Amino acid sequence: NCVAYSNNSIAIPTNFTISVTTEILPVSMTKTSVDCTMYICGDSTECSNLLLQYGSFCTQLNRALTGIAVEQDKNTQEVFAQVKQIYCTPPIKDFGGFNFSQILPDPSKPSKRSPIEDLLFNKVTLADAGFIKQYGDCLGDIAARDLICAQKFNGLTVLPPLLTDEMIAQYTSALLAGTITSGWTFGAGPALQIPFPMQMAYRFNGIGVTQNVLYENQKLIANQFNSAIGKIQDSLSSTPSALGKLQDVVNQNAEALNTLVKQLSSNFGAISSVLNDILSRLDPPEAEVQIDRLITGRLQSLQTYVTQQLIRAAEIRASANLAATKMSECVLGQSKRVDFCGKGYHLMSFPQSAPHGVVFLHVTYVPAQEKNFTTAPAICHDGKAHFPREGVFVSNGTHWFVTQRNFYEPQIITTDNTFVSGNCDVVIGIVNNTVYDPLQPELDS
Amino acid sequence: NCVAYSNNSIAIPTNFTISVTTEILPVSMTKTSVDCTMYICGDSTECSNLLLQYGSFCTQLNRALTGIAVEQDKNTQEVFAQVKQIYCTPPIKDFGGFNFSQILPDPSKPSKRSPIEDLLFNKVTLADAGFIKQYGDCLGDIAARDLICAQKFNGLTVLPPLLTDEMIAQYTSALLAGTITSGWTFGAGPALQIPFPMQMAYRFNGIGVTQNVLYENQKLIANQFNSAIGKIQDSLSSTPSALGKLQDVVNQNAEALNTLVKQLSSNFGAISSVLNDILSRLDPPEAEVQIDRLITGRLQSLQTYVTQQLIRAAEIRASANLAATKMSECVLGQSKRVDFCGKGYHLMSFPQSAPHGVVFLHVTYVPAQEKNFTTAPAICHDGKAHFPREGVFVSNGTHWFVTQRNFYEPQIITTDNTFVSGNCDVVIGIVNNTVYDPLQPELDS
Amino acid sequence: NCVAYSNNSIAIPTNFTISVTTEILPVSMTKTSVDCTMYICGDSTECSNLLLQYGSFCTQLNRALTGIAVEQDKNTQEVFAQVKQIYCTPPIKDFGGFNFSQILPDPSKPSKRSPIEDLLFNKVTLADAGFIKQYGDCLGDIAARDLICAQKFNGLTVLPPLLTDEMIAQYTSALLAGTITSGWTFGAGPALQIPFPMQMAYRFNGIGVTQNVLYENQKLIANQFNSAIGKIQDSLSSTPSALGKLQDVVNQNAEALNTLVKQLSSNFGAISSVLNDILSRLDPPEAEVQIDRLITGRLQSLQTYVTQQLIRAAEIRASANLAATKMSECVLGQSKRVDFCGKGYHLMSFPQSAPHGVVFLHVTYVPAQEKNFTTAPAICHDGKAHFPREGVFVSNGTHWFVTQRNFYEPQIITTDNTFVSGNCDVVIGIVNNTVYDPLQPELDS
Amino acid sequence: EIIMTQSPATLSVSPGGRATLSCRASQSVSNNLAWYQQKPGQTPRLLIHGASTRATGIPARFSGSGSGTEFTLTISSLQSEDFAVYYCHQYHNWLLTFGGGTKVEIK
Amino acid sequence: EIIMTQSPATLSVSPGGRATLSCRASQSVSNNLAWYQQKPGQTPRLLIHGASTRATGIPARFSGSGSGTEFTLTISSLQSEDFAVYYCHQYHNWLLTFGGGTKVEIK
Amino acid sequence: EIIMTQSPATLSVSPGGRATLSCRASQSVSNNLAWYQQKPGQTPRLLIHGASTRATGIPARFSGSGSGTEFTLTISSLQSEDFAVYYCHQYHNWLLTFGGGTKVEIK
Amino acid sequence: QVQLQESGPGLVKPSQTLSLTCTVSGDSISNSSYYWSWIRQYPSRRLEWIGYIYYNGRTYYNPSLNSRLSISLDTSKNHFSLKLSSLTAADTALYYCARGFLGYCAGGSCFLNWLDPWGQGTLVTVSS
Amino acid sequence: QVQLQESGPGLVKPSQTLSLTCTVSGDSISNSSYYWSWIRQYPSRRLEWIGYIYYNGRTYYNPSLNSRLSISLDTSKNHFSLKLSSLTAADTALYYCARGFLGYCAGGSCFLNWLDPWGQGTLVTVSS
Amino acid sequence: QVQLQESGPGLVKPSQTLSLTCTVSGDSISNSSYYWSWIRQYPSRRLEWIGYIYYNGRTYYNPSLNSRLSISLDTSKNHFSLKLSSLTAADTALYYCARGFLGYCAGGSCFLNWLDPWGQGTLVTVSS
Repeated sequence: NCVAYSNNSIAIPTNFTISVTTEILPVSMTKTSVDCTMYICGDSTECSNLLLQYGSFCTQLNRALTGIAVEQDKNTQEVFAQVKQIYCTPPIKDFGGFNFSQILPDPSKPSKRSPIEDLLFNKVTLADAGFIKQYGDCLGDIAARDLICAQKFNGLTVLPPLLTDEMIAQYTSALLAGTITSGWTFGAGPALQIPFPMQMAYRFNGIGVTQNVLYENQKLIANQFNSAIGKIQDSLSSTPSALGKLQDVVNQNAEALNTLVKQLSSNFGAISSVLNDILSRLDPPEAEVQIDRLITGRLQSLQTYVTQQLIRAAEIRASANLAATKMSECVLGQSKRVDFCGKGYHLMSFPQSAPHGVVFLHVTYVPAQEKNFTTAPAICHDGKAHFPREGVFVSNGTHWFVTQRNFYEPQIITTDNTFVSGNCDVVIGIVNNTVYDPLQPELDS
Repeated sequence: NCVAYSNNSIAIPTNFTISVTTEILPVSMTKTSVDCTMYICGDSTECSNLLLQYGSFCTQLNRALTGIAVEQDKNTQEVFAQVKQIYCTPPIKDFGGFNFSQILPDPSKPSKRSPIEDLLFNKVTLADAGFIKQYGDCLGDIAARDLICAQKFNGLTVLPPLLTDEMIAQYTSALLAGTITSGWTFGAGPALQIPFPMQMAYRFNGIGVTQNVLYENQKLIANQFNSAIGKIQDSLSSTPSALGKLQDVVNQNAEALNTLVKQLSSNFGAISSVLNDILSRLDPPEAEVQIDRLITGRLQSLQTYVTQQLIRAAEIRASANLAATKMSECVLGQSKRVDFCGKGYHLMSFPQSAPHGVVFLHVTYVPAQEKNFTTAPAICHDGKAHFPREGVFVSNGTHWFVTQRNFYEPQIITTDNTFVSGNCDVVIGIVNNTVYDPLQPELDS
Repeated sequence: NCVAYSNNSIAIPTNFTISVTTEILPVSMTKTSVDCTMYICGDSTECSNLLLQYGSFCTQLNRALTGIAVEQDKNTQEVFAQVKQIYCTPPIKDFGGFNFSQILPDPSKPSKRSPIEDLLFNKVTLADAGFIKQYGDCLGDIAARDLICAQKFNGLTVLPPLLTDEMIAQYTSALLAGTITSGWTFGAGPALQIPFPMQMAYRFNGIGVTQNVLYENQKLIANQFNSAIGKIQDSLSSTPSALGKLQDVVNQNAEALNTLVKQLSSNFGAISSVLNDILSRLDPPEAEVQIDRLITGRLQSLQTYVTQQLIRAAEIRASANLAATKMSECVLGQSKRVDFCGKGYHLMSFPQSAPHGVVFLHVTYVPAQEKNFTTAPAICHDGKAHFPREGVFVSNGTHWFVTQRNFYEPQIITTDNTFVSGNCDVVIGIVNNTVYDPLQPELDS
Repeated sequence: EIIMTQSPATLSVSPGGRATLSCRASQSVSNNLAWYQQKPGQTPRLLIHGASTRATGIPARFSGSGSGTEFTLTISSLQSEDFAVYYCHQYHNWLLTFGGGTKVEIK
Repeated sequence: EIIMTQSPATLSVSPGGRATLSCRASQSVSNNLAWYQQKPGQTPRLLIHGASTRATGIPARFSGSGSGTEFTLTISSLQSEDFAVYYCHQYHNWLLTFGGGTKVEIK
Repeated sequence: EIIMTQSPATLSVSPGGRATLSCRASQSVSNNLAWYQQKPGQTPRLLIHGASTRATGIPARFSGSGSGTEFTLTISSLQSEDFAVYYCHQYHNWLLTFGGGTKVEIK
Repeated sequence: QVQLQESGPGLVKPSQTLSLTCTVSGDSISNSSYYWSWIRQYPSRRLEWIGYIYYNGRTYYNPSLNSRLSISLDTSKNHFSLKLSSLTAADTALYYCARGFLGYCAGGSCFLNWLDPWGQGTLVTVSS
Repeated sequence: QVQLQESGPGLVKPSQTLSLTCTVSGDSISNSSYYWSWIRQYPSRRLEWIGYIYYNGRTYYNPSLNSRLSISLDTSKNHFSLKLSSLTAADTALYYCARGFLGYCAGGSCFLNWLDPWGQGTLVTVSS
Repeated sequence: QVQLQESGPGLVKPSQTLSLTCTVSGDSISNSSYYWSWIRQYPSRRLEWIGYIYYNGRTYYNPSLNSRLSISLDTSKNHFSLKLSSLTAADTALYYCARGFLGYCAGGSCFLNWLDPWGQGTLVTVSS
């Protein structure tokens, strides 16, 4: 199905569809940390003294995991904490047909979480009986239990994030309110209010479609906008593979910890995999040799886990830097970058909070219902050559019109919408036609 | 050679050159994998049983290499699989003087590979007698040989990519056909056809040069375009250092494997570097100790290789993300980012397939033949101040003109191309001149 | 403090502030290298022979550190070496009120280093008595001392960069001179000179504010510009936490080396941490076993350091790629990306050299002093609907005006600044008003 | 050392009855226990090894139970020849130690 | 164990002729072979070590060859004193073993 | 071996005076020195161990000093019973060695 | 199966050296699966472990009599021996030699298994 | 060079213990480069390896006679000894003591090199 | 504290074997903190170290007499012994047995500390 090319026909779209495309990016990962000594030497002084001969290996590993855990707070701050003031949407939804109830918070819900973030939090689930959950039981929501709770799980510990899921949802609500009430202006300055139909009209004028297109099709565009967001909920529910990037992060971290703990069951060439038996069954001199084999194996296991987390944390940081760029350029502005903020011409985007991630709903303009018209580069009228100021010359078969590129709005060829340069003998493909002059009928009286 | 600065002279280019600049980015690397047990323990059950005491080290390493190998298919898909439909160029090249035969596929060639990709594939060569090539001999293009062929090369194996070089070339042909036949429109919607001179005219109007500039210099611009692409072939042939980024990837991977295999010759503190001698020459009890020294050394060698590949794979992934962004923004659109899609003002780009990489040919507009004219910020005519709508006021020595910024097209200063704001006593540097009024000659009759 | 939303009121800023925001990005790190054999085996042949049994571990580590050190020269070249010709600013500062003396080089200083880079170099200090400084003493600025000086510091060596701080400062001076004397044009072509007020006027016209705004407020804008740069010096001096990203790089590298050297004091399960005692106190056969324990521990320490540097070097490379993108798009052009080149609408940026980093001073336009006006999407005059060509219809209470979006400049609603499409019965929110026609008063004579 | 205490120093059981013998360790000996039978003037015969794995050729009436610290040997059908001294023994630690022995008298 | 078989149990060679002796291993002994000469009633004298490295003071007429499994000792000029029993011997494995010996008779 | 040289082979000190004894090593013995006193016909008595750590029960008048190669034993108040042979001894290397001994005569 | 037979002087003077020998038939003392131990029984039914020797010659002794005791094995004759010095009247007991099973071994150390069988036992009296 | 000289009883009753001694002159048995071995030769020209001992005292024996044999060395007198018990009529042979060269050693194990030289050889007869 | 007492033949013929025994009381020779050494003193006041044995039986000898010497310990009787063969007239000296302290130990090797105390010393004369 190739596109037929000819040197004098142009296909111009006579219609459009507004569409919404969902984008999901990870932002952070669970702030887990692992104590070197409690992992290698479980409540054991003989193992601790032998480990001291290895120098800074424990303290180096603790610094590495602590650094990763602090990067996670930075990632979340860089993405969501962009909004400086907590703006709020008006209680009345007289936006001119545009229904944002699917993305705005619900007062009826127990949490100020929108009906799309409700599906997002109910669809991203961590592993069943995973240490991330199991740690929540011995901790009992009491900070004082951390030392005892960490002792049970071989030194593994999970740290609470500096921004809770409730605070992160609050920031997206401010981002959403600012966008609907002030357009671009809350990202660059004070929040200059503007009616939403006029705001949307300037999104149209940005992609190169005149603003009168919106005001004359305002009801149809609002219906297209509402139906597109309505399809998002069904698309997310009926497809549980849409949150694969967020689950991938959670699964990779869970599989790392599970393997790290199971390494404690390996003998590593010693006489037994349990330190208590080596110390209670064997001669006191004969124990150091067996413990060294365990220490070497367990220290190498921890080093492997730490390096993997370092590489993976860098990968998530790259995704978090991208989410912050998409927040500024897709949500707080209108991007001219073609596939950055969705496919089609970018109109606007809406951030939605997700577990350790963000979801962007990119509203874009897609041309539809193309028709082919004969075209010419210029017009000969009085020996002079006339070029369109904006748009293209098209012919419906007998008459010539000038129309905008991205929508079929034909207009009479006039001195107002054309400019003159050169003469007829230079331009290749020039055509003879009349050019209307608004002053002549006034002088015709 | 400093630029002489004065507060009332502006240099305006009276000419241009169209130029083409080549950009090369790696996208993937050879999908190699290494079996832990076959590398460490060659067909040896005693070594395998001793290795089992180390736990998950083998299976962790296999997951890491398998993950890297799967990222390579993702990289190639993200870059090339952007085109949704396989469009095709017309058989006739009546594009108005523009000769794309150097970048379009050749029916005369045995493969649908363009004459620039012919030079690209014939110039990127992998190592001589390298394992990547040597593996191709024992495999004999038979998938069933993989287990035996991998046994010969110490567990090393190379996996075939999901997109062949032929399929990747087919996607670039669709990208090229869509660009030449529909401009921006195939990237954002349905492929709206447009004549190439008119398409190129809107690339000009994008960088800020009026479209009549192209139609009046269409023959000269087509010659500049053709000559620039012609120079690309000579530049690539006469300079074999232009494909250094792609060779760098291939050389780094080859050097990694060579070092990994030569590690098998090291003793690692054991009695011998060959497992057969340890088992056949030594007492059966006395063999486990020597094998453990070999296992520790060889396991550490594999861990070193795997970590390096993990870091390097991340580096190639960053380059692949950049190539996908350049595909969308340079090829499917026109970038306003200054040095992103080549130096100069970006007109358009053409993707060319390359081994594990992509080559972009960035067509850009470069101002040339500057001339300096006296300039003023405004014009005093009737006590009012006149400012240019578009362009700058310039003086050739006695008369004042208004001309566009990036090309010297002088026009009579008129109410049509100027707007009025304020009066003469406020603006610093304002000059007295006449402003033509098109209505007066009509009333002069 | 929510924004009050109504469907027929628009807030338009009646004023502006020019502001300057400082951005700091690391670009490189100190080119340190570590010899494997001199670190592990200090002038010891018995240790060297035992280390040879481990194969390529030393040469692999040396390649890794050498590769990192070469990336640092590439990083600095990619950022600063963008300017092709060393342009220079005129001796006279008749830029129309704009005072660049804070960012231009000082002939009075002993080095061609600007008064802001003076504060930058005097505020980023490396560790006290750190090996980076200590190496400078035994080297005595003599290249021949490198082998002896490296022997003292356990094989550690620091390599001089290919671009000195003086040459890097020279490149930023060329970038600054080109920007002030030619605007965008030196980045895309030959340096087309342009008066700075006219250049700044086109920065205004880029963000969507008419150029007459600048020429009528040129003195006020120059004062705002000068005061903003003046505040930068006080902000940097009074806040020593502004250079935290550059210190972070220096502190992380210093802490890595310090830990690497202190690892030599660890026993690693041997009889002593000093190789001389093992060889001079113990039986010659009984020494190899103790040296192997030291070799294993010290080799593992070096491997840990090398992997960390590899990961960290990748992190700095990402920051260097961002600094090169910001150089091209913020300094050599005007970005349409909203938060890329500072907050607000980007006007221009100035690069300042910093130790292993770059500082960008982003000049941006910030709307101020908003006022709310009644607005309408269209005007009914003769049954036809009139839409603004550029700007918005506003009402001061009794009369309707058309004004630009980002500045309150009211104008009489006229056929010149409005276009006609459709009729009055379609557009929702349309208002009845008069539309002035410039031709009627001429016919009124 | 792990001191092993056998609770009944002497035990009088009617023929055909049930005899229960207990052994207590000072610290966890895990499953590393054994029970030895010493008929008067003869060598000790291994009855049970591990915690409860009966040795080959031992009647199924001998049953051992326990783990960690408390262990119990039970004789299900006291024949006339089961009159002996029964020792528990731990081989968990090096420096293996024996209990005090229970003399199972028969009425 | 690596059983070592010497093919000709006896070998009759005219004086001044050529004698060829073969030794076969059960499995690869690599280059780890030696050839010993035992004159009647005397101690064995090392002729060849390694596969083929002639020992110091051994006439150049004695030449050994082979690797892995098949090995061959050759005497290039049979003097009157070369009448002896020649043993191959492998030191590849621990538990070193000797061949059956070839008695080189002289006609 | 580390040859240990004691500089004064004989030393004549007035009673109540000061005696200075020197010991020189061939190579660095670090702090690993000891000084032994041997009264005529009796067992050597350890005076100093380490470089200078005086042994328990040794009068404070005995003082040892040095490190590396040069070492010095000094007797601060020569009583009548300090007449003996004093040996330095190094235990730095395996194969411990002794000096030649200084006979401290008393006038 | 294996059989163990003790031999030694039944009456030894105090402050003399006791020498006991346990000849092993049906097995080699160099078999890697065994350790060979000495246990003495008092008239109060109390069993005391004296010490054992591994097949490779590694000896472990009871600290209660560590300074008086040595155990050795002789591969030529397949027997292991006991030498107990500084004899007192408290050493009068019934000395058994027994075969123990070695458990899991790794890195030059072994866990123990049970003793089976015991030798016939020799009675040693320490008196003038 | 080195010289090896065997010594022992030429006639030993069956079920008695054979004791052979090989005194070494010109070298020390503690030299790290050697291992010292025993080989017996039968009238059928068959050579059988009995066992060898390393300079440090590590012994390896032929499994055909592992349970009957022990080899030891004495650094005071520079000789290594053989003790063969449970003698039968099949042990009548010509016993040689030989010096072997040790090969490459690492981690507490060594490869072997050739035997050179052999001792004069002592003839042992096992009969009543 | 510990006491060391030498014992041996005061007059030994040349080319005979010298046997000295040092019985240790107050300590066990198997105590991990000690090594037990032999030192001979000549009439010229020259002290020569002969050799020492660790508590676990590891022996180190002076290379000047390495091929003639052996040192062993017996845990039953708490004494260590010296055997010096190939006696000449130059071996006439005063032989001391001394207790040394072991220093830091790791990986199967130990640093030495000082000798304290010395035995009474036995005088050995090598003459016909």
